Amino acid sequence: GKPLVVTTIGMIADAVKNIAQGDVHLKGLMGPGVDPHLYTATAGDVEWLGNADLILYNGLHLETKMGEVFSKLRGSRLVVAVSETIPVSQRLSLEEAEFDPHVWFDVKLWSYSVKAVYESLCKLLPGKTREFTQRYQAYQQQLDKLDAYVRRKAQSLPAERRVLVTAHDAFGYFSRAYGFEVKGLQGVSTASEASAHDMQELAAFIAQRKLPAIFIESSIPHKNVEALRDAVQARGHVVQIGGELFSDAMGDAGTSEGTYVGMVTHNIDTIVAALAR
Repeated sequence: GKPLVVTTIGMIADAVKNIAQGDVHLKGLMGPGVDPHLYTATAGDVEWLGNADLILYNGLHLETKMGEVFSKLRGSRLVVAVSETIPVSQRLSLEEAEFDPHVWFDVKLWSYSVKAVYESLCKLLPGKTREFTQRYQAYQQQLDKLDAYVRRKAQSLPAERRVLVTAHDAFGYFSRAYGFEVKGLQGVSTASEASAHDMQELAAFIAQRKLPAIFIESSIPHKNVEALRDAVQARGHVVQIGGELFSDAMGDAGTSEGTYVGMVTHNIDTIVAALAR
């Protein structure tokens, strides 16, 4: 029977689906509304993993709480942190201590991680190199159009309006790639809430710059941004939750949002939409 590939964040699973297609049995460990940061492999999870022939994960310390489980299952099977194949050079850092793991927001730099997925699948199923290659190229072409679109789209938004404030610091590369003044109620990690002082500042910041909209996120308790929204309100500005954005998690399987391409299309759409005019 076909080999078991097991991935964490849906983004990888998407790359797998497009490349391996039905040539593998795929299990997306982290689904919609799932925060990889504070995610733990449940009983079933660590088991699916236990039988996986190929394990795929971000790297760049995204899935913070999986190191033990991985470093452990590594060596016994194929374990690959797809994104750590990004020339460190291109990975944004945080206080030089951290490495922004949200690289799937720079479509052009995500081609690396997708490349990793593709090449892992080939390593897993050598005989499937031809079909995993051509499909791959295709899927990349989709990425390319996607990166293009997100830039075009971003361009549709006057530089000043490109100030995006979201649930957590998960769009650094998005900012660096398509030019957006980004800010997040939570840091690059949700393993630390936002200090009252922090929300306060952000609230006024949004009220000072008068942001037409701030955004929620599928993987982080909305209760936090809506609170910022009120703090902004209590500051003389009614900011709209310009839409729910996909940070670390994708939409539901079977939906256009449930794919990298669509997930990101939803993002830029929702954002610029909620930010222009």
